[PDB]
Amino acid sequence: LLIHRKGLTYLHLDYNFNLKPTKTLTTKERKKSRLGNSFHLMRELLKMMKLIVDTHVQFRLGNVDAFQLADGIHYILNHIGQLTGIYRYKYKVMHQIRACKDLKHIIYYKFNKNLGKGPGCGFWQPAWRVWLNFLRGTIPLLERYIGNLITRQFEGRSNEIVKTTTKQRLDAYYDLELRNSVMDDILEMMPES
Amino acid sequence: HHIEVVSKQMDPLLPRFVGKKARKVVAPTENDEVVPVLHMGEADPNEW
Amino acid sequence: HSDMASKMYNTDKKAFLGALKYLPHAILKLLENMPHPWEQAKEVKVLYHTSGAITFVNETPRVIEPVYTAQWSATWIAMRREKRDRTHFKRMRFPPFDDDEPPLSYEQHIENIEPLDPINLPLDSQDDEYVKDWLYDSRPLEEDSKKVNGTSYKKWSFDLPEMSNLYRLSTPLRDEVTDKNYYYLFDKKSFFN
Amino acid sequence: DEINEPPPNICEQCLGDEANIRMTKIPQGSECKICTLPFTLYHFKTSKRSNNIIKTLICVRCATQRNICQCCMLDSRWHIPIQLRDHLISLVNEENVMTEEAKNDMMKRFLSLKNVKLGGAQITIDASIPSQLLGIKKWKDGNSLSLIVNHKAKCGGLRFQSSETLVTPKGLKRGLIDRFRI
Amino acid sequence: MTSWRDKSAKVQVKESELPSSIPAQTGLTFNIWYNKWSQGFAGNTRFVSPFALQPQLHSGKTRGDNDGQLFFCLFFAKGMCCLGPKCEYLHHIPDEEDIGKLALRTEVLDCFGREKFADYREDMGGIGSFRKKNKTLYVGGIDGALNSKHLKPAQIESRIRFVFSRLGDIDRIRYVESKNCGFVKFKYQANAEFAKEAMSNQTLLLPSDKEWDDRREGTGLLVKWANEDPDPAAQKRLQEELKLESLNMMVHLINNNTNSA
RNA sequence: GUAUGUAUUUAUUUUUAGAUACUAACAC
RNA sequence: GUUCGCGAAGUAACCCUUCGUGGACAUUUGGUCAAUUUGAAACAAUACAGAGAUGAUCAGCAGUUCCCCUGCAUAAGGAUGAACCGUUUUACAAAGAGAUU
RNA sequence: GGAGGUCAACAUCAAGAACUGUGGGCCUUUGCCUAUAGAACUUAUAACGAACAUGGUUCUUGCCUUUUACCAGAAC
Ligand SMILES: O=P(O)(O)O[C@H]1[C@H](OP(=O)(O)O)[C@@H](OP(=O)(O)O)[C@H](OP(=O)(O)O)[C@@H](OP(=O)(O)O)[C@H]1OP(=O)(O)O
Ligand SMILES: [Mg+2]
Ligand SMILES: [Mg+2]
Ligand SMILES: [Mg+2]
Ligand SMILES: [Mg+2]
Ligand SMILES: [Mg+2]
Ligand SMILES: [Zn+2]
Ligand SMILES: [Zn+2]
Ligand SMILES: [Zn+2]
Repeated sequence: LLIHRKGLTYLHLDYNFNLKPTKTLTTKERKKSRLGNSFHLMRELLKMMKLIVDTHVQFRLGNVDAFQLADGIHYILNHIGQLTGIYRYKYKVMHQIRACKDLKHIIYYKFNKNLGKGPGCGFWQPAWRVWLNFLRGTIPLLERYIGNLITRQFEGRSNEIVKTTTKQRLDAYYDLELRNSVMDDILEMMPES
Repeated sequence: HHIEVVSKQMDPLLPRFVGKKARKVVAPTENDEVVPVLHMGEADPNEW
Repeated sequence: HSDMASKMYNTDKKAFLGALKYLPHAILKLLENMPHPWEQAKEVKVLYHTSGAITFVNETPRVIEPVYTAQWSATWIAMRREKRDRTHFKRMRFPPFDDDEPPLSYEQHIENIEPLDPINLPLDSQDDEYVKDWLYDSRPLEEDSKKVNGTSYKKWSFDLPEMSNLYRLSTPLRDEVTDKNYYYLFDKKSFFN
Repeated sequence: DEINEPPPNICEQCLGDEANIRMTKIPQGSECKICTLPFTLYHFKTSKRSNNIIKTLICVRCATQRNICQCCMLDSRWHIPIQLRDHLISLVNEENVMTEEAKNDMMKRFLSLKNVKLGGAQITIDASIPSQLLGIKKWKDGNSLSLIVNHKAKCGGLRFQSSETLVTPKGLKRGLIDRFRI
Repeated sequence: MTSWRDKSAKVQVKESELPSSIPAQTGLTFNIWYNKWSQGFAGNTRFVSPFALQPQLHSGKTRGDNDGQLFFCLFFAKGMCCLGPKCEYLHHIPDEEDIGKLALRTEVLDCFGREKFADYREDMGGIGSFRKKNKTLYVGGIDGALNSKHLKPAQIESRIRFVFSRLGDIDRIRYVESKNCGFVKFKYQANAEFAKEAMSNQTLLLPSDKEWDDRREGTGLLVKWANEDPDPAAQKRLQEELKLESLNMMVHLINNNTNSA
C-alpha cells in the first residue's frame, strides 16, 4: 500500500520481500522511485522474520525434522550477513554480525570437540540474544524515520525548510552578510535621496 | 439547549488531526489606523 | 482484508500505513517468543487491531534461570549425540519457499497436520526422577502452590533435591570455576585499568 | 489556541428540542467548505437516538464574516439563505451588498483571514393551446391523469387521459384552448 | 398509497450479481491504493449501466421508514441496491412531504445525504453547489440512444419526457434540435438530485426495439447540472420569480419580526 | 548510451562540375 | 432468566408440582466514513522542442518565489532542481532667444 | 472472608551514606539544637536489569573525491 500509494506500480515485491522493477525505467522513474533507508531497512528486517517463521512452518508441515530445524535457525541467525542485506542500509549492524560470528566459533569448539566437521549444530541462544538486542536498538529509530515518511506522505513536506550553514555553502553566506553590512553603512552616510 | 463537550478517542493508527496538511497561505495586512511617520543636497551631491 | 479493492477500505488502508510505524516492535515481541527446540508449539496472546492492521504478541517469556539452563543444556547433549549418530545430516535449503509461492494459509495446511516430535532427551528414570516430569513443559511449573507463585509466573521457589538434579544436568553449560582467585588480572577492574 | 477559543455558532433550529445535548469536538476536522483551511469540528445528534448526525461544515471565521450558522449555513437571525438576505437588503437601497466570493484557492484561503465582516452581514386526448406542475395539479383533482405535454416554445400541447376527460371538459376550456386531439 | 405505501420494497439485485470492483483494464497493471490502472492509458473508460430502476415495480417500504430516516438510497436511485427491505435508506421517489422533512437540511447537502461543494465543478459534475439552488438538469450524450436516427425530435423529446416524468414533478422540458441537449426542470431541488443520480449512464427506446439487445455496448448519457439560460425570456422569468418569492418571505420576516417587537 | 520542458478534447449548455558551407552519441 | 416472597390449586401433611402476582438483580452500542462511471493520484506513449555563465567545453555554491520532488533529515541530490533572462517616461524646475493673442 | 491474575490506575525508586512523622527550646514560617516513634524496594569488587541496544551535540582519530552509511575513544 505504501508503494502504490506513492504511485509506483512497477516495483514488484515478491513474497520474500525482494523489491524488483518489472520494467525498464525512464529517468524520471528512477528519481521518483529511489526509496530511503526507512522503507528498505524495514523490508530487510521483515525478510529476516519471514525467513525464520518459514523454517518453523516447514517443521510443522512435517517436511523437515526436529534437529534440522534448530540447525536451521542457527544457520539463519549466524548468516544474516549473507541472507539479508540489512547491512547496506545501516552499516552499524556489522557489529552484531561480527558478534554473531564470534559466538559461532566459541560455540563450535565446545560443541564439536571429539566429533566431526559437519553441519550438525543447533545451539542458538546467544545469536538470538544478539539479534534481539539489536532489535531493541532500532525500535525508536524506525519509529522516528517511518513516522516522518508517512506523516510526510499524508501531510506533504514542510514549506518553511530553513537550511543551515555547512561546509559547502559557507563562503556564499559570508559573502552575503558582508554585502549587506556594507549596504547599511554606505546608506547611512549619504545625506538623503 | 446548554451543551456538553466531549473529545473522541482516535484510532491510534489512523492519522490524528485528519485535516492537518501543509499548505501555504498569504495573509492580508489589516491596517486599521495610520502611524504617522514623524521626523523633524545642493552642493552636497558634488561630494557624494 | 487479503483482497481489498472496495471503497469500504478507505480507512483501513490509512490504518495500514499508520501501523507501518509500529511494526518493528511487533517483530521484536514476536521474535523473542520463539518456541525453543524442546517445545513443539507455543501459544501466545496477541493483541490485534480490529481492522486487521497488525498483530502484536503480547507476552514476555519468563523462565526459571536454573531450570532454563538445565533445559537448554539437555538439548545441547541431545544435539551432540545426534550429530555423532547419523551419517548424513541434511541442512535445509534457504530460503525455504520460492518467491512466487504465496505464504500458505495456516488455517488450512498447517493446523491439521500434527506436530511431529521435538528434541527432548531420553533423560533417565532413576537419576532424574524429580525433574523428569516437568522439565520440558512449555512453562515448567504453572499450577503449583509451593513450587512457584502462580500463573503470573514470577518468584520461583524450589527444594534441594530438584536443584541437585538441575545442577547435575547443566554441567556442560555450568560455570565450573569455583574460586574467585582464579580471575586475577581478568576481572573488570583489571580490564578498565 | 487561536482556532479553539472562538466558540461555535449554531442555530437554535437545527440544534433540536432536546434540553441538554452531547457534542463531540475534534481539534482538526475537515477544512471549510469555503476557505479550505482546517478548523475544529463538532458532531452532535438532535435526538439521543436519532440516526442522523450533524457536522459543522464551515469555520468560525468563515461563518462570522457571513453571520450564518455553521450547521445550517442560514442567516443567524432570519433563517434565510445567504443569496436571499442580500437580495432583500439589496431591494432596500438600490444595487449593492452582493457577497463577492473567492475563486481560485489562495484568493479564498487569503480572504477568510481578514476581519471585514462582509457586505451582507453588516446590516445583520385533448389538444390544448394557450407551469406543468400547475396544470397536472389542477387537472389531477378532477379526474383520471395519464400524461401531459407542453412545448412552451409553441405554447400548446396535448393532455392525455386513460369519460372522466369529459368531466374535465366542464372546466378545462378557457381558464385555455382545449379540443379533442386526433 | 395503494401502490407504494403498502407493498414493501423488493430486492433489485442479488448480492452475488453486483458488479465486481476493479474496473477492467484501462491500463497495464492494477493499483491497490487508488482503485484504477497503472501504465498507459486505454481508450477513455465509460459504459452504460447494466441496471435501471422501475419506480412502481421496485419501490416499497423499508427500515428507514419505521426508523424515520430522511435520506434516500442512491443504490435504489440506480436500482442497484442489494439490501432490499433490509436497507437503511428509503426506497421510493421523493414526494412533497418528505422534502418537507428535509427542508431544514436540504441547504448544505443533497437528498442522498452528501455535502455539497461550493463551486460546482469544471464540467458541471456530480453534485451541485450550496450557493445556488439549481433545479435544471442538462441532458447530453444523447447517443445513449446508440446510432438509431429518429423520424423527428418528438422521438427524443417524447422519450425523455416519459423517462424523467416518472422520477418527479416536472416544471418544464426543452429538447434542442441543433445541439443535442435536453434541459429538464423540476419543482424541487430534491427531485433534481435524485433524477440526476438515477438516469446517469442509461439507454433508450423500448424494452425491445431493433438493436435493443446490443444496448450494453453504448456510451450512456451525461446528466449534468445546467448553466443559466442566456436568452432574455427565461431571464425575465427568473428575475420575476426571485422577486415574488422574496416578497413571499418578507411576510415571514414581518410576522416573526412583528412577534419580536 | 541528454536531463528537462510544452501539447496531446472524445462524449454538441437554451438567444555541367564541384568550392566555400552548417551540422554528426559516427570513425583515433 | 435467576433469586426472595405472597396467594390459589394439585400432590402432599408444611414438604413436591402448576398457576397468578409483589420485589431484587440486569439498563441506551455505532458512524467525520453508504457498494464501480458525474467531486478529482502521476506515470507512460506520441509529436515538437533541446541543457548558465563563453569565442568554445566543462566544476560548481548561493540568493528571491503564492513551484516544488526524492530523502528520517536542520546532511545531500533533483540540469548549478525549476521559474528569473523580459517590458521600461511626470516629486519636475530654472534661465535665455524666436512665432501668435 | 481467603487464594490468586502475563489486569489496571496512582504513588516511589541514585542520595550529607543519604527517609518520614511527632514532642520540646532559640531566632523570627524557614532554620538551628534537643526528645521520641516507624522505616517497604534498591545499593559496597556499589545498584532498580546477576542482563545490554540505539540516537543527538561536541571534541580527538580512522577509512579518504563529496553527502548519507561509516571506523573507535572521550565528555555531556
Ligand atoms: O572458515 P573455515 O575454516 O571454512 O571454517 C568453516 C566456516 O566457518 P567460518 O566461515 O565462520 O570461518 C563454515 O562457515 P561458512 O563456510 O558457511 O562461512 C562453517 O560451516 P557453517 O557455515 O555451516 O557453520 C564450518 O563449520 P565446521 O567447523 O562444522 O566445518 C567451519 O569449519 P571450521 O571452522 O572447522 O573450518
Ligand atoms: Mg541543490
Ligand atoms: Mg552543468
Ligand atoms: Mg549533477
Ligand atoms: Mg538552484
Ligand atoms: Mg555538490
Ligand atoms: Zn473557513
Ligand atoms: Zn443551524
Ligand atoms: Zn437501498
